[PDB]
Amino acid sequence: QCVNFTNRTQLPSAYTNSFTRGVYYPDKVFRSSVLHSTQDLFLPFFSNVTWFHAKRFDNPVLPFNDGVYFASTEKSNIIRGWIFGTTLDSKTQSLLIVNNATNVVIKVCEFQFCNYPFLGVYYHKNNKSWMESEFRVYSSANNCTFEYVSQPFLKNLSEFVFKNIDGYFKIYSKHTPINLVRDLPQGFSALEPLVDLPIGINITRFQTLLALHRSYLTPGDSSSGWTAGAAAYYVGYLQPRTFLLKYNENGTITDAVDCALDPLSETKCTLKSF
Amino acid sequence: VQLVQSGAEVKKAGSSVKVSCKASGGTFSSHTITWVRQAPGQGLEWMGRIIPILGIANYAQKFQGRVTITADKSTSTAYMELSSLRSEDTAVYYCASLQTVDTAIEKYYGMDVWGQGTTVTVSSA
Amino acid sequence: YELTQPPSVSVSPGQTASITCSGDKLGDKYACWYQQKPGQSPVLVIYQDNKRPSGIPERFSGSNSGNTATLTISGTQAMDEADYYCQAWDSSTAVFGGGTKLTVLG
Ligand SMILES: *[C@@H]1O[C@H](CO)[C@@H](O)[C@H](O)[C@H]1NC(C)=O
Ligand SMILES: *[C@@H]1O[C@H](CO)[C@@H](O)[C@H](O)[C@H]1NC(C)=O
Ligand SMILES: *[C@@H]1O[C@H](CO)[C@@H](O)[C@H](O)[C@H]1NC(C)=O
Ligand SMILES: *[C@@H]1O[C@H](CO)[C@@H](O)[C@H](O)[C@H]1NC(C)=O
Ligand SMILES: *[C@@H]1O[C@H](CO)[C@@H](O)[C@H](O)[C@H]1NC(C)=O
Ligand SMILES: *[C@@H]1O[C@H](CO)[C@@H](O)[C@H](O)[C@H]1NC(C)=O
Repeated sequence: QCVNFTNRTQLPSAYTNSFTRGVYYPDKVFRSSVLHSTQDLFLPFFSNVTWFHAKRFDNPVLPFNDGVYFASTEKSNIIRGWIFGTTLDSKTQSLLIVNNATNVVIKVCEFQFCNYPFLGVYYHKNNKSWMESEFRVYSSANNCTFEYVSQPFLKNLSEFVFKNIDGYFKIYSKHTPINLVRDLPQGFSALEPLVDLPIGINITRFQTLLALHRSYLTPGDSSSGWTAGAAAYYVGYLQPRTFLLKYNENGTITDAVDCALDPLSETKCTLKSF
Repeated sequence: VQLVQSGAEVKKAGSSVKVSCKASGGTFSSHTITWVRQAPGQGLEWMGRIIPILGIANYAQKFQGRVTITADKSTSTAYMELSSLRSEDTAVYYCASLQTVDTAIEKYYGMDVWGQGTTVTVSSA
Repeated sequence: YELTQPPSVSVSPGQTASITCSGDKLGDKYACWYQQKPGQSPVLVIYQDNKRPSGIPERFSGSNSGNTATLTISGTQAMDEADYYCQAWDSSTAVFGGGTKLTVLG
């Protein structure tokens, strides 16, 4: 269960440019060759997105605010899921999203979460498809009210948008091939709606679930021999913005205008043109 | 993690023996307490296991219906009760611990911490 | 499930000691190796067929191929005279070998 790590190094965090990332489909309505103006929780264009890149690195609990844009460019699959909640203990409800090779598990329960929640990842006889997961996320899970099992959604940039509005937890996602190591790619890629969860819970904080390998063992000490948890991900925060989204012939959002970015975007959203 | 057991002792044949294993303070949060016995002149032999943080006890087929492995989170003590003692039960009873609570992960670990062993012998008189 | 193990292996001090452990398809299973001095608790010296716990000296090594798991000691010195137990996990039950009494000649 809970492994208490000590002398945790803080994750270094730089500030990258958002460019035009994080646009999602705001509804499930097919629109063809139009410009649709919508007011919603969007990541603003060219915003400061904080980049957490990387012994023992701290896995920080970050604020949720009005919704989280979460991107990752990883090949080791160190990020396995996220926890969401307010106290992140048994006094309040909490949301847990865990992926594996076959399924995603989404549970709203009363979790007494560990201070450093993770998954122990083990390969049986060095077989890369025989991967077993040990839950070191919570010490207890009581009065559990929601559970949902589906297909997993975890070179390739993976982007997610998490919103908690009207009693619904909405997740949007996109996976695109990129050729950058430093920062987020330019261009446009709209995030398709992944899941709407009727859970009706209060979310103010969130934390990334890591995957650690037991590299070596020390008898008597359960905090030794795990990997450092060197994970790199981008976190941005959604704000209430008006966006002018261009839907092409086949119904795909190809470009957007953030109406409050500069006077030219204000003019574009007033004229309803690009 | 340190496992401390009860004292070496003698019991009646057909009596009830109650062997304790006092762990450290934070041990039962994330450990599995196995019980392994060693007869004098023979090798080790697995008797059972307990996961106290989620409260299950699994037993060997030879000891099933005879032993009952319990735990106490407040005193942090894993107990092993063995009833109907015969002459073949005189053994050193070790409590061992694994750094896992999921029993499918137990193949990736060994019993790294062991108790000092309780020598349980039986006698009619 | 049963694990077969030789009863005794005797080596010279400073030579390489090999202790085998046969089993039915043991190469598909993880085998731990435990060391027990006379009058002491067992000490885990090999887990996951080849990995040492920290604090175990580097001369202990392990392998597991086919039907046999082998514990090898390179440069056997005076503190290796013990009993060595091969342990496997079958159907989420630990099973132990008979144990080899490794002695050091004098
Ligand atoms: C936000 O971005 C600007 C550059 O656009 C940078 O100067 C500033 O330091 C960033 N904010 C923080 C808190 O680093
Ligand atoms: C949501 O959580 C915050 C932080 O614990 C708390 O201050 C607030 O009152 C909560 N809101 C509701 C409606 O419970
Ligand atoms: C993934 O998690 C689900 C939980 O619903 C489980 O049924 C499945 O066996 C897991 N897959 C692996 C490979 O562990
Ligand atoms: C890896 O595990 C899968 C079962 O998940 C099995 O089908 C496959 O044969 C294994 N690979 C090897 C090389 O044994
Ligand atoms: C939550 O669980 C605890 C123990 O599991 C129980 O005592 C309590 O009554 C439960 N609360 C609700 C609202 O079900
Ligand atoms: C839309 O679909 C048509 C036919 O499926 C295809 O030829 C075209 O490339 C697609 N994309 C755009 C932007 O029109």
